[PDB]
Amino acid sequence: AWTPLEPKLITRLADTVRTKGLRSPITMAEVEALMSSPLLPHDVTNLMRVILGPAPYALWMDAWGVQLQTVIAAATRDPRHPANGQGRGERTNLNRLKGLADGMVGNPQGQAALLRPGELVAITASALQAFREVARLAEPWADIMQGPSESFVDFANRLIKAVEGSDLPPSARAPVIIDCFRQKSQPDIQQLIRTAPSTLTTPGEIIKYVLDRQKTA
Amino acid sequence: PWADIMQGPSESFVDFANRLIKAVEGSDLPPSARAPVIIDCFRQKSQPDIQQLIRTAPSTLTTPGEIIKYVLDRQKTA
Amino acid sequence: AWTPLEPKLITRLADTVRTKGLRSPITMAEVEALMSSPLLPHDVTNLMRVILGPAPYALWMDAWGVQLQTVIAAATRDPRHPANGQGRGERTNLNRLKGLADGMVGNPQGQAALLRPGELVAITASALQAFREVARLAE
Amino acid sequence: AWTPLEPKLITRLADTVRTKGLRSPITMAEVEALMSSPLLPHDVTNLMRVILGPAPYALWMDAWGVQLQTVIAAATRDPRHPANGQGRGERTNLNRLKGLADGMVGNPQGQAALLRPGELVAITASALQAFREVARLAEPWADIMQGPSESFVDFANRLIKAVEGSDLPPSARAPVIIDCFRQKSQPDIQQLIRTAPSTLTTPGEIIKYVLDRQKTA
Amino acid sequence: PWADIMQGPSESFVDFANRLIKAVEGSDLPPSARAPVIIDCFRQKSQPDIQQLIRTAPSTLTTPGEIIKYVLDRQKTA
Amino acid sequence: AWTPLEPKLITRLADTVRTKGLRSPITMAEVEALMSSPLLPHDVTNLMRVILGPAPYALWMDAWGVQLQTVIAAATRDPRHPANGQGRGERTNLNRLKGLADGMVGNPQGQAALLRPGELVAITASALQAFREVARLAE
Amino acid sequence: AWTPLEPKLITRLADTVRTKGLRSPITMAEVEALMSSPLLPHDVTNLMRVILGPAPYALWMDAWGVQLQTVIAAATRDPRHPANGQGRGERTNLNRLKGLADGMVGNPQGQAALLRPGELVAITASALQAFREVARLAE
Amino acid sequence: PWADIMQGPSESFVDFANRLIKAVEGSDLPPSARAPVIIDCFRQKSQPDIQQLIRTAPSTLTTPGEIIKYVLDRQKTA
Amino acid sequence: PWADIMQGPSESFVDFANRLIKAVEGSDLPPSARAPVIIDCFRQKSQPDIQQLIRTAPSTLTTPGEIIKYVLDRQKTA
Amino acid sequence: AWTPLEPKLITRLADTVRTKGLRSPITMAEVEALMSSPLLPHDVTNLMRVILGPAPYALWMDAWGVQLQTVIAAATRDPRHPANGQGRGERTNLNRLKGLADGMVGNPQGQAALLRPGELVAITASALQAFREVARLAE
Repeated sequence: AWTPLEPKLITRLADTVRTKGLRSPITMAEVEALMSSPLLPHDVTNLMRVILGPAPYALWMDAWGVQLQTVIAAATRDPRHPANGQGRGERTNLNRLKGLADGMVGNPQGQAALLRPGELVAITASALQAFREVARLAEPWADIMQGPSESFVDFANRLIKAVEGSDLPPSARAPVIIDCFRQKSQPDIQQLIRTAPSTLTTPGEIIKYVLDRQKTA
Repeated sequence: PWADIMQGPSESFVDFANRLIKAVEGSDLPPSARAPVIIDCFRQKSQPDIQQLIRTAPSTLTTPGEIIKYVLDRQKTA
Repeated sequence: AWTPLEPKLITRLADTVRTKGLRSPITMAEVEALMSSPLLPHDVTNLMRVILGPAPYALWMDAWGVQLQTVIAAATRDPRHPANGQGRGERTNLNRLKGLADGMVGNPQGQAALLRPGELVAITASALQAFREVARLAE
Repeated sequence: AWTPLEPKLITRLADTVRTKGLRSPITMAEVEALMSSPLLPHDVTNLMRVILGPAPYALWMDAWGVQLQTVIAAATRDPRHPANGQGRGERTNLNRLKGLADGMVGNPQGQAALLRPGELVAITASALQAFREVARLAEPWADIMQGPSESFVDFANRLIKAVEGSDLPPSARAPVIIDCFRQKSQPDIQQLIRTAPSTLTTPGEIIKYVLDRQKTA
Repeated sequence: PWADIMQGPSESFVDFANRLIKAVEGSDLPPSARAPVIIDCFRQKSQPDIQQLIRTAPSTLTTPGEIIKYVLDRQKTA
Repeated sequence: AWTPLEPKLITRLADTVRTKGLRSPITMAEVEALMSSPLLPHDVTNLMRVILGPAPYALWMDAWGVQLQTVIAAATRDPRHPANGQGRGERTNLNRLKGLADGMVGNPQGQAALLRPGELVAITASALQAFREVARLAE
Repeated sequence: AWTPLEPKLITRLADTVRTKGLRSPITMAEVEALMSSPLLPHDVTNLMRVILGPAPYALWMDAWGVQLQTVIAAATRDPRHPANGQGRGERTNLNRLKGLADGMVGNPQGQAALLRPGELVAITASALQAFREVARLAE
Repeated sequence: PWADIMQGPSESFVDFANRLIKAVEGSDLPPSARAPVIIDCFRQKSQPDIQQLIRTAPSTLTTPGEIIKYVLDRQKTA
Repeated sequence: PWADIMQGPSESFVDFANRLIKAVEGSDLPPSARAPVIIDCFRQKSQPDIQQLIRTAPSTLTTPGEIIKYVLDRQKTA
Repeated sequence: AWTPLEPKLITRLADTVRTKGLRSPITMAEVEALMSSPLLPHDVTNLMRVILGPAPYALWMDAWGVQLQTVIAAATRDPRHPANGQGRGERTNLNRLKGLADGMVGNPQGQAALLRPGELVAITASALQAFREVARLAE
């Protein structure tokens, strides 16, 4: 049986997106919260219709379609998908994922009837990744300098934000953050990091060391 | 009225796109005529800097979302 | 069955951390409040992702790992840990504590399935101590 | 039968290292040339003794030992090493790799007698990697800017050199080079790359595009 | 003479293109050598503002008509 | 059996490229000279690594890949390629042309073992055309 | 048998284009009038050479080529084109449409001999659409 | 003579290390006494900036190569 | 009174350390509270040059003797 | 039975340290003289408290602890230490060396009761080496 999401939660989430934006960590946390139970295509579609403006909604429809197509390629590449079945008669078409299949168009009850839980979780993960893409797209790390009057934790926050919310691969963020701590972060902290008797091999360790030995002023 | 919407000299592009898509979808057009109208309004409105930016697109943009993404990528930061 | 924490409480706690800071006694009391029931690694990880900024979150990940490693050393020093079992097949690896073990990565339901209550309370106490360390370090 | 390397080639390589340095691509090519046939520990040891100074030679001995230890760990992790055998009596100890085993100390003929070809190629690859490490160590990418009067190919050469000869993982060099082309490379070329009707997803493609559409001056 | 044609400081681009195409097609060149010559004369004549405008073309222009269209689109209105 | 090119000739060619440039007819003649015998992917790759700077080397890798792809399209368009065989089991993949196939990665001896002479001459002609393109592009 | 268009009509049409412009409805009506019978590539090419200036003629050649390419794509998408035949030996190449095929280059008589009526009407419609595009573009 | 080698005020550290290792290895010392002597000469020669740099080493350096690497990492670029 | 002891502008560091340790050990504090107090008084007294010298210690100093040794090593000779 | 050192000798040694310094060979000879019989931790501690100033005394406490720790590492590396015994129940902890063990804190009589002669000579040699280190460090 299908139960709709509360319009109160949806209104609060819409106002959160309206004030904080699409990319704030609080907004992504709220979306993850409302993305907890596996949603039917109807639910996610209406949710994005309400919380997103028209142009971000178009972008999100595009990105969701692309991610679902990648999922269906992986599904035809492995007959053991939690959305698939063992025989060929359970293969999942994009009409069934986007809610366009027979007995599902516009009807959430029938949708909830025919859909699999693996189908639901795959749709949900696809929608979350698409939301992340559109949020990163709607709104430069190598131009970030620590201002003469700025503290170090603010500079580290800004730099880690801009590096993690960028187009780098996940395996290239830590070395870039370290080498940006070393070359940015005006020459007092540069020399403080340079003359480190220990070898610092993690942004957290560098931050801890600098916070310990920083010039109180 | 959708056909009277222009991108202001100081207005950003996402605000203009929001306003235009709102006015086009909340109008008397058939559902199958909204995307072409939105595209052709992006091309003829949206003051001549973005007009030339869309004109000189090495790829063919056939969707309002794709046009918005392209313009947001290559827009003149100011 | 896993139940998420209210985003309203999380938003209020995030604004508390934003205005009062990390070290105020009211903030530590609020964290102790939201640290009442034993949380799964997913819950604590997302909570610290939301309430803490990027750099304090990195520091907190480091400190949480160190405290969990101390816990696992004490666990291999005593086979009667409430996270351990009697036989060697119940020994708890750090992949199971950090939520990285098999059947747990990204899935909170499976996490809640395989985890022990002693595991949960140890993870929770470790996260609280790590939060205290990072708060004392940030300012 | 052991044949020594020509002292003429060794003298030419030593003078190459003396004039060009340790890190020049011509020097690494020459080392790869003299590292073509599998060398015995005696050969590589004397070669590095002659071409390298005292302090780089100490560093190289350290690095060679570390790399050989990694090799021996991989060897005890796989009994099918081309240096190992099938039974336990053919397991290769570090005394046999460094030439310290019985019947090998100071004698290159006996060395060549008892050593395996897999042993020789493993020693050689280890020595090459150690040379690379020491060369990278003996002599910052995020501080590189394109000067007001500098051409773009010189800036690209300098940047790619500093990025590839750094501590980044191999899978993080291309995105960093691209994002440094975009944020460095003074605002004329910045706007030239920004207004690219096509999406450039490779440093070579960016270089080609900029060289085509650059302002001749 | 086609190789002596320059775009004057005050002359528009369509007049320069007309004059150049006229002088190139009404000359002693083979028919298969007119288009490359017209293109390379657009690129080297046509005073440095339009020279840089053609140089920084994100697309590759391989026809005099395409070059004329591009320049007419992105020209500095004055 | 694989024999490397002389580092003396390579050093002289590198200094020629350094003083005369990439596009001089003397430089192209010298490259044609050192491009006389069919080279293995290892040889051409190291040669271009040594004689070319970093950015021209990136451009040359791109151009070489494109030309090899054109060659492989012509090869799938004609089963009588001197690199191909008569049956389908001798069809030449780009991993075998770029030296990335199995038994070839980093090993020039195995490379010389498995490669065909038609493969070698096709790789060599492709590399020469790519060098010409990059030289025309750099200046 | 090929019959040329009257130079009197062509002179009147050229003066019409000279005074009224390319986009006036009277000019388009006159072009439709002189575009009544299916013309051979020679006829349309010379007509546009005479009535259009040099730069509009270049633009028109471009547009005509593009429209003919769209026509040939539709033709390879449907073997029942009035320019095509049933077998593969009657497929119409762009050299035959632009008048560049064998036995047609510069000779209008041979052109009229080998061309199909469907070919002629397709060429004519393509030229008319190209003229419309160039007229909309010039002013 | 190894015991008379000092790092000049303008000399770099790699040149000083080269000269010192040369003079120590080409001397009358036993082979088992060269490394400790090289280390203790790095510590007492090598003008007081590098002396303090080696003194305040959070790790214990027990090899001339390790000392050279540490000093090259944390040296005052000038 | 130990909590009123400051390092004078012209006073050396060993004299200040002697005076401070004397006043702290000859006071009413418990024996288990003297070392932390001496350390935290070294850190907050001992005028800002030595304060920054102790602050930027790559190693963690957990004893008055270790702090004294470190400061005596890296002190500004004047 | 514990017998204290003469305050006259201690006063003379303190004045020697005051006039000649810590590093003079006469001062080291005098210390070796008063370091002849194996002293209990109480004796050496009070002796260094009296003859050394506050800062040298702190340095000496540090150095003495480090040297005693090296001694205890050598002791756990060899069960035949003259301070150790044969069974594991005679292993000597640092609380017993520094005089901090049970029945020894502040009481020299009980100290002399429970301590071994090997313990005493090890403590004495450690204290002498620590004095040498501090003397070399102070000036």
